[PDB]
Parts: sequence; structure tokens; C-alpha cells
Amino acid sequence: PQITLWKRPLVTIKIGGQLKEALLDTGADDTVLEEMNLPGRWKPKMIGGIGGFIKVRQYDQILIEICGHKAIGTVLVGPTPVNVIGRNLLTQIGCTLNF
Amino acid sequence: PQITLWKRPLVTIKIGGQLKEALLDTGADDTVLEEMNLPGRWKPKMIGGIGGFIKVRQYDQILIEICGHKAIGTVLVGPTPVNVIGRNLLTQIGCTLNF
Ligand SMILES: CC[C@H](C)CN(C[C@@H](O)[C@H](Cc1ccccc1)NC(=O)O[C@H]1CO[C@H]2OCC[C@H]21)S(=O)(=O)c1ccc(CO)cc1
Repeated sequence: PQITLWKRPLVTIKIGGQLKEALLDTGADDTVLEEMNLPGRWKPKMIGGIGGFIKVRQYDQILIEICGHKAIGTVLVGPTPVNVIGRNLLTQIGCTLNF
Repeated sequence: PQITLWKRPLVTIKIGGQLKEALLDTGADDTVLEEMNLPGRWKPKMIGGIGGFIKVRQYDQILIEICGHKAIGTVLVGPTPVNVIGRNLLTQIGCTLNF
């Protein structure tokens, strides 16, 4: 679909069997989700944002369906203010910016 | 144009008679730019993301050119690690997400 930006580009995602709302975030290199239970081995990692760095759990090779489009990539879980879908997955669903 | 998301969506902008580089950021409600000494009044503000909040100066009705597309709106100036063009200006240049 084509998504205009008058509102936040929020979409429903499916990860680990449950639905969630997430933000399509072209300014994020990586995908960061709020605290949740996820099946899969994880490794402690750190990611920086506008206000500093946070501790996250890095799940590699996770299945995630974004607005009806399947992806399999890295998902970071930690105290992010909002669920953000970053470029590592936006590229997988074929997302581009257009103007 | 069409911008793929393999790499960061960096573009040249013109603001206050200066050229800078900034990210077309669908995850940013408002535009945030590095410290620059703009003229006119401003209102203090705090904005939050991954890592917490930074303090910024809010200027309104600032003229910005983005790839030759002119826009006018709010610009937040502060110690941000990266310049991001937010939705308040992305809408004004006709920018959409497409997959
Ligand atoms: C609350 C939703 C997002 C976190 C908002 N952010 C925009 C986001 O695109 C930032 C914009 C951004 C980009 C680079 C450095 C700092 C912030 N990207 C980001 O934090 O991504 C992180 C996750 O992947 C990593 O790659 C980039 C940093 C990592 S933001 O920078 O914090 C932000 C921007 C503008 C306002 C005012 O409306 C408030 C917050």
C-alpha cells in the first residue's frame, strides 16, 4: 500500500504468535520492540537513540509479519518508548520512500 | 524520486541559508536539527526517544528546502546526534511509504 504521513505510520505486526502495533520508522536502522516474551535464543546488546543508549535483548532470525508482508530478521527487545520497525525489516517487505 | 532503505535516507536540506544533511524520518513526528543559531524567538521543549529525552528549542514557520521541494513548519534545534526531517515537513513534500 501507499501510506501518507499526516498520521503516524502505525501498522499491525505479528511476532511470536501475537499481534501488536508498530511504527514504520525509516530513521531506525534496527527494529526495537517493547518488553515482551519471545521464544528464541537472545544475546545482550546495546542500541543508541536520540537520548542515549539502552540495554536490549537481540533475537536473530525471527519471523515477523508486517502489514501482511513476511520478514525474517533481527529484532531488539527492550525499553523503547514505542515499537519501531527499522530498515533491517522495511527493506525485506520492499518498503521505499517516494516523493 | 524513489529512495530505497538499504542505507540511511540522507538528503541535503537548506535551512537558514545553510546546507545540511538530514534523514527523511517517518518515525519522527517533528523535525529535529543539530545546534544552529537561528534568528527569531523560540519556545523550550523536551522530546523523547530511545535513551530518554533531550532539550531543544522550538522554532515555528521555518522555511526548509528538501531536494528542491520547499516546505515551512516547526523545526526543533538541539544537541541531537542526527538531523531528521519529521512528518510535519515530509507531508509538505508529498512523501509516502510504499510497499
Ligand atoms: C519514539 C519513536 C522514535 C524513537 C522517534 N525517533 C525517530 C527515530 O527514527 C530515531 C531517529 C534517530 C536516528 C539515529 C540516532 C538517534 C535518533 N531512530 C532510532 O532511534 O533508531 C534506533 C533504533 O535503530 C537504530 O538506528 C538509528 C538509531 C537506532 S527520535 O529520534 O527519538 C525523535 C524525533 C523527533 C521528535 C519530535 O517529534 C521526538 C523523538
